[PDB]
Amino acid sequence: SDADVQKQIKHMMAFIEQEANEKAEEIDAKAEEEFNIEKGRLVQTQRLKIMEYYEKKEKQIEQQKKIQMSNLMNQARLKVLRARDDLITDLLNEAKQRLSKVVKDTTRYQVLLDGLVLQSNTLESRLDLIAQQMMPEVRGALFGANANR
Amino acid sequence: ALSDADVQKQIKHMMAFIEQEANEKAEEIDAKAEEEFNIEKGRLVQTQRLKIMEYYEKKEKQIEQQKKIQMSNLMNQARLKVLRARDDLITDLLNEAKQRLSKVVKDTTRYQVLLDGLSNTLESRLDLIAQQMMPEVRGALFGANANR
Amino acid sequence: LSDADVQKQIKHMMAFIEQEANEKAEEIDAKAEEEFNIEKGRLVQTQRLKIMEYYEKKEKQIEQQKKIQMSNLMNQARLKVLRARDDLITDLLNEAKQRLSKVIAGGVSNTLESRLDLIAQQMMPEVRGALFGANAN
Amino acid sequence: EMTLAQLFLQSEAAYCCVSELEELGKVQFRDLNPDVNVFQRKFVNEVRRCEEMDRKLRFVEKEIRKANIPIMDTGENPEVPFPRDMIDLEANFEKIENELKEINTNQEALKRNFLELTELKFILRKTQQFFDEMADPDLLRLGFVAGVINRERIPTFERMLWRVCRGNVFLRQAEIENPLEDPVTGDYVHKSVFIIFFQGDQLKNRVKKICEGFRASLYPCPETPQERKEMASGVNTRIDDLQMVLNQTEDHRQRVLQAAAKNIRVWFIKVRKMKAIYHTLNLCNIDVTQKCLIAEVWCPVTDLDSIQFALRRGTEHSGSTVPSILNRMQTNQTPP
Amino acid sequence: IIAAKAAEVRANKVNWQSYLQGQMISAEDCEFIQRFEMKRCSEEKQEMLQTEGSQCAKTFINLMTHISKEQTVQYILTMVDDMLQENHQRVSIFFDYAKRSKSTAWPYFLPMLNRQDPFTVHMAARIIAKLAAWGKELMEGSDLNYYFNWIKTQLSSQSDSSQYVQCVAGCLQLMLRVNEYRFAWVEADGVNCIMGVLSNKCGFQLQYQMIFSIWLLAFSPQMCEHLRRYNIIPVLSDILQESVKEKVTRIILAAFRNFLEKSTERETRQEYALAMIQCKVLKQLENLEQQKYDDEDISEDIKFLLEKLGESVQDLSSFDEYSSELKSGRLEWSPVHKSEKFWRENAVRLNEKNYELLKILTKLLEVSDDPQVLAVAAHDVGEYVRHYPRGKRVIEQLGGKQLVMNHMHHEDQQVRYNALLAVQKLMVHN
Amino acid sequence: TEFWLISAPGEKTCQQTWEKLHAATTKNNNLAVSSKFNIPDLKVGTLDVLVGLSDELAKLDAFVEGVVKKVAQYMADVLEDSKDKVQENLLASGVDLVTYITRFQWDMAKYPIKQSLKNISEIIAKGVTQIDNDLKSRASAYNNLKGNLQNLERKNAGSLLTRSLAEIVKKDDFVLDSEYLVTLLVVVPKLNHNDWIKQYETLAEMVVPRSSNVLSEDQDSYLCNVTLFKKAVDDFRHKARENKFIVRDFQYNEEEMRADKEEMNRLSTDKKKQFGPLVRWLKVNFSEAFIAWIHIKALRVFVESVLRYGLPVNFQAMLLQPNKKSVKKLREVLHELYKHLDSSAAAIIDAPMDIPGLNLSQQEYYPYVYYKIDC
Amino acid sequence: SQSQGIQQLLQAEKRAAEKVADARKRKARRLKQAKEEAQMEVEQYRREREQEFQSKQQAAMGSQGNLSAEVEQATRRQVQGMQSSQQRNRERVLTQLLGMVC
Amino acid sequence: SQSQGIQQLLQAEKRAAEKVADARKRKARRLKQAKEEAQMEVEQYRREREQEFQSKQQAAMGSQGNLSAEVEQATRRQVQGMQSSQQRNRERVLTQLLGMVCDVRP
Amino acid sequence: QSQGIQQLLQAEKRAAEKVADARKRKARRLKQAKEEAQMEVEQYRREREQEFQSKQQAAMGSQGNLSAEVEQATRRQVQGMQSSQQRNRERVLTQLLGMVCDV
Repeated sequence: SDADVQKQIKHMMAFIEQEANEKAEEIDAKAEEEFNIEKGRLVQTQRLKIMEYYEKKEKQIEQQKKIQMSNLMNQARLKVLRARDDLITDLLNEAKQRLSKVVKDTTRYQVLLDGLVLQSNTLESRLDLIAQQMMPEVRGALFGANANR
Repeated sequence: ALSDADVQKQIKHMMAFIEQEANEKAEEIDAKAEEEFNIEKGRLVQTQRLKIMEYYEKKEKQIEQQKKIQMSNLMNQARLKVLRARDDLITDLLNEAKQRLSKVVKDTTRYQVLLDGLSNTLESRLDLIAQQMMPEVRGALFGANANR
Repeated sequence: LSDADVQKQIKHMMAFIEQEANEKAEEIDAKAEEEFNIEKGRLVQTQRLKIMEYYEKKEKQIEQQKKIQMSNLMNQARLKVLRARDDLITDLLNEAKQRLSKVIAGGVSNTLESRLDLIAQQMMPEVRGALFGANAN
Repeated sequence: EMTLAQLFLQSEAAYCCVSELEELGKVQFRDLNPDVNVFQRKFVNEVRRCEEMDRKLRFVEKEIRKANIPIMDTGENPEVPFPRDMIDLEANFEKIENELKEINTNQEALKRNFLELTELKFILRKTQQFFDEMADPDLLRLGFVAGVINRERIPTFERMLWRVCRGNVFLRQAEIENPLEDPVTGDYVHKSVFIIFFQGDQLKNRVKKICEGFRASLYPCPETPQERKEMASGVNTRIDDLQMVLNQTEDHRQRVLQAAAKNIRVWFIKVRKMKAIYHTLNLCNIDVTQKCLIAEVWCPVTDLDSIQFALRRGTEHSGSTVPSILNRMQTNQTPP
Repeated sequence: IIAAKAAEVRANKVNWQSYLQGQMISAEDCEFIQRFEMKRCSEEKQEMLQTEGSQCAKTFINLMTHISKEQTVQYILTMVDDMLQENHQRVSIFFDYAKRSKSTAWPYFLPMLNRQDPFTVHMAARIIAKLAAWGKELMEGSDLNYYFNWIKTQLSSQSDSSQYVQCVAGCLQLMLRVNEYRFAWVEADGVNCIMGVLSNKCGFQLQYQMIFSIWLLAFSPQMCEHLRRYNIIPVLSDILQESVKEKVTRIILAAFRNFLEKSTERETRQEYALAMIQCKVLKQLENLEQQKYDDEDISEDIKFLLEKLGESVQDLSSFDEYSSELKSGRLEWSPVHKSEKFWRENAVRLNEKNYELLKILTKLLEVSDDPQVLAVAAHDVGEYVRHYPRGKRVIEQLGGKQLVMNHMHHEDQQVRYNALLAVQKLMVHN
Repeated sequence: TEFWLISAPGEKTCQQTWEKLHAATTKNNNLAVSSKFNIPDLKVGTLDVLVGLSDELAKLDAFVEGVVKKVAQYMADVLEDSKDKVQENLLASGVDLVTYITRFQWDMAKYPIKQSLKNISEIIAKGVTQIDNDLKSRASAYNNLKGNLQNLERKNAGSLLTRSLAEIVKKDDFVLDSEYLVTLLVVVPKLNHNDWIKQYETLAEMVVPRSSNVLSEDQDSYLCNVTLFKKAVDDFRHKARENKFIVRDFQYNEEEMRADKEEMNRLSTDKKKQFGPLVRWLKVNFSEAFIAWIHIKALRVFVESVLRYGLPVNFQAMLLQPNKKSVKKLREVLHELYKHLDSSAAAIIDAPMDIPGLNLSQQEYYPYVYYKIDC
Repeated sequence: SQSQGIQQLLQAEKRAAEKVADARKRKARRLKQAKEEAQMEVEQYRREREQEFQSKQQAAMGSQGNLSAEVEQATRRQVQGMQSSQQRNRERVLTQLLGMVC
Repeated sequence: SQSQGIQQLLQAEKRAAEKVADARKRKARRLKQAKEEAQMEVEQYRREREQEFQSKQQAAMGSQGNLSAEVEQATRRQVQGMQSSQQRNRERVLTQLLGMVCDVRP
Repeated sequence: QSQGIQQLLQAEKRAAEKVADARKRKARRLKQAKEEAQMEVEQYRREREQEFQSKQQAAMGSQGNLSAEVEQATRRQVQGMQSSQQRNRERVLTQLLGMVCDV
């Protein structure tokens, strides 16, 4: 009867609406899940890439600092060596001037020349020859011995 | 009438018709046999004709090759003969040259001059000079080669 | 039934047992004959074989020992006679040196000693042939 | 006064000659090869095909009776042509059978499709009628089916629906005036077109199986009024097309059957005589003894000449130069 | 009537001394004729021929030409025919006579064919034919052409006329048996004359002889290729269906075997096979195979003809044939249009070229006005629907449903039936 | 007992329908004892899955009925010694099963209400399946032990040849060092024992007269051992056939006799130790299976009651215990009173079969949800 | 006689069977003649081609003389041309050559 | 009447379709919001580490400057010490070298 | 009874003991016979060894006889060598010295 029609209408209405609401609630819950997992995925990936980038640049910076330090110390070492060499060469030129002085003394230069002749015997050569052989003794005498030897 | 004479005549007609049928079968089969014989004979004769033709065309090809080689050889002998005629020409020329040099060698003044200049026997000079001048001698005796 | 007659079947069974025991005893005696002879013969064959092999090895070692001593005796005979021959040859050359001095010995390296040695070392085959006869072979 | 006789007759003319006899009817043949059973004899092949031809005619004749068409009666009695007119008759009857069978099958299938499509048309029209409270929108959870039921099953069917898929399915029904013919059961019965609405898959299966059990028919239905109009127009055109084709094929059947009834009796007489003649030549001697057929016969004496005369006709009709020959013979066997 | 004439001539002996009395013949000819007539034994006849080989034909020719009486001519012709029949080799002697006369033997008898007595002319023709067939002389030249023309005239005569035509046909069979005379008769219009003689529906004997003539002429491949212009196959098949004598069927079947085996090219073979099939020889051959015969010749011929015809039908059924025909508008009920295997196995190929075949069919069904073409197109469309339901929508897509429905009420009943079948096939299922 | 659970769709409230069903029904006449069911508000789902369940809880009620009755059968068998008051030994709780059911309350601990209906069903299903397998296995093993005992008894039954003599034979009569002598026992019928004294002393041709002796003597037959030589075995048996005796081979299985006695003692002790365990297991498992069954009854009630009455829910179901032969009157009264709560425009009268398809109606349809408990 | 007539027909059929059998035997035997007689034709072919070949070989000798005469005339023309060309230019080549050698 | 129920049914179906479409829109919107929030957090971390990188660079520059100054001072001290040592032995070594040269010993 | 059973138990004990003693005496007899055969073989072998040693010693002297003969053969060959030399010594020396002086 008309009551029957209304009753069936109400029943199907209620159940279709409740099916809709149940779907809506399930969608909302899965949506919160998707919200969480999407934050997780995107943050994880982008953070990983950013960490990689920053860490790589930091490693490059540390390598640059190491190389810069190595160069600085090497230049310090070579500079002290060049100072030492300049000192020793100054000694040699002092010796050369001394020779040029003594040659003026005829009394001494006569004997010295007799000797050389009796022995490229230019003083500019003999001084070089003796000094290159004496280098160890001059090093030891000017700059103190080496303890580690 | 259906008398024994009529029956005999009708059976005789039957005999004649069966004879005709047999005769026609024999004629047909005989013609088929003849055509089969002809085609088989033609097939076999063709197969043998193949071999005969191959053999005798090989022989004729050898004869043609001999003809060609003979003609080529004859042309070659023509060419070599004309070349030999030219070469004999050149040698006659050189011989005239040596004879002329001999005739000069008597002229005392020229002989003295040439000796003053001069294995330097005039013959040696002539062979040496000729073996180098040959290109000009050819150019001047038989015209240049238009293809050059 | 009675004990006397039943003793009959009892004794028949006991005779069955005693006959089985006699069969076993005859088996033991057959062992002591056949297997005992087989074992003694195996032992005898083994002992005799080993002992005779050892005897033959000893005998062959004795015969080889005698063969070696005889071979060395023959060879030393041969080399002794060769030395005897060579000693004769040396005596001949020494006599030649003794006679040459009659004719260092002398000379001028052409000393008579050097010459004589050099000639004799070439004559040898001829000296051998002349003195000890040509080799028939 | 009866007498045996025997005929020598060339095979080529033999058929025609025995035919002339059959028309004459004053001759009684006898088996001359009883040694081999009838079902094995020489001409059996022919007789077999003859029988088959006869069957064909019977079948067509039967359809002739099934329809209202009458069967003529001329009175002519032509003779089967001795030459191989059998091939021509075989082709003719093969056509007059194959056409009739194809027409019958296509008529059946097309009637079925026409009825199904008419049901679909009525369903569409009534569903359109139901979707006419107020269709304000022009155009998915709800599942929807529709079909047709036999009237007076609405009470039981409605009860079953409300009892299985308890209180969760909606059904609307509408009588179909001008009752229709059943798709398969083939009877003019009243029908009601019904639309059922249901929630989800499980109830869909419930109602589908219920209707199938109630020997109903569903067919698809539109989902949108545009689809409804589209498919309604398509079905309305296809129904008329089917009506035209059905009328034309039925006219075709009527015409070929009329043509058949014009000559079915003469066809029967031809093929029957031809069967009888070949069955008779079975009774005569065969090439196992001679290329000329041998016949043995009872005849009354006085008709002999006539028989010979009849034989002559056969020769002339057969065109064989050789004549057939009739010979008497003194005999012992009993005359009939 | 030929045999009866021969028997009457043999019985009716006429004295040859009357001609000698009139000085119309040479005495030697009369003496030789008398000796031969008295010498009937095989040994006696052979000895007389060997001793008087040249004299025999000379005397016969002299008596036949000089004597106006038909009795002597008939007797001489009968004697010569008897000599040839007892031993066909005797021909050589006559040739020797022509060799002795330094002339062809045809001229001595060619005018004889114009003699009054039909029996005499036919006997002379038979003698000439046998002499040609068994000899080394290939008849040629104006005499050969005139002889062929005389045979043609005798054939045009077409029953005593039928009986004489039988002798003419026997001579024709004897001549055609040779290879060269085959081309000789082919070059002449004899093929047309023979086909016409068949058209007259001659007697059984004439029918057999003519069929044999065709069977012989079919042997040489060139003749088989050349004769196609006369389209014998239809007339021969009509005779085969009409007539029943075992001789006619055997000869015609052998003729078909020769035509289908001796053809020069596969193209001619396909042409002959199509001519047979469209003439419905396949069904007749099948029925004949159903029947039983005696000789292995007929059975083997039937089997071979059936095999070749079936292979040709299969070749015609190839979808390439259908596509070529559709491209050429050859919708004339070819074997493919009804081949059940063809449709069942290649209806899908109709989709080829982006519905090109279906478009062609639709265009033909829309424009074609020739009843045969329209009906063929409709039956093809129905076959396409029947053998592949998937195309139904495609047909409806092309509108072919509308065209077929329209053609259903077409003016030509032949088109109407095919259209009805196609429509019923199309509307079989939704 | 028979209990009928009736849906009673509320009628807008618990009072309006439950009161009329119980108090008014009792006041008009004590036709049946009324009680409230008090179903919990489970989590109703979609109508598709709800119908799927109204089929699953059609199947499972029968399956669990079968399992519980199988448990009842096992308790009737294994407890066959004291099967008196079998029902009381089965009660899940309370004093008796009837009391348990009338006071039934859903146990959330057994199954979680907050779960979904399919899951709540699976929870009962798994447990019941395990119960079924356990009843198949453990009861079968106890039956196997009882059958071993029965086979031992059967060995104790029958004649001496059919039975195993074992302890029956006297070991004192056995011949020690029985190398060439033995003892053969072939003696049965007492009808042929009229001269047994001489036969035993002379059964064979070398039989001992002293050692041979009788061990047992039945009313119809006698059993004894007689000494003979090693070779007199078969002949002795032959002689035994001569005196109409039966084969009584023993093979002096004294050690086997001791072993068999020990095995019988161990089997009896194992039965005593295991019946208590299996009986306890059945007593405890019956409570659980019955609880799961009543839970499935409740689930079926709720599923069918929602389906029949659209959401929201109202299922103050009444449990009625029918009186003596009051079924017809009570059912008619319920139908009359339920003509309104449910549609009277359908069903009720009759219906044809609809067997083809996924499901066909299996029970009678009534103008309410109706279910049975058949304790 | 009916038995006599039937026997007559059967004897005639036997005669026809003999006739067809004789024709078949002729065919079968003449197949071997087909195999054998081909020797005559192949021999005639061989002899014909041999005759033609030998005739060609014997007659081919002629062209040699004509070819020789033609080419010899050609070389004679060439040599006369070379000889004339030399005789024209000879003197100046000689005078140059001597001038250079001296 | 017979159609009124159908009207109600279709209207209810549309209500359900709308109420599920709304939830779908909410899901899509919240997914986009999640994407945005993740990106904003990524930006926060990126700028945090940029700041840290800048601090590290500043510290490295300062350390390098300090180290350069220290090592330069060390080298200057070394050179000064070398000069002071040499000034003490200049005359002795010089005399030794000059003497070795002047004494020839042919 | 018990006495009757014991009368046969004694018989069985004796039936076993006879075979036991048979086996024991068989072992003893095998040992004794093997010892006696071994002693016989060993005495025979020792006698053979003594005979072999004596025979080998005697054959040692026998071959020493051939050793002395080989010595005598050496002596004969040496004497032959000396005589053959003596025969031709003079002529060999004369020729050798003569061709030495021939320079």
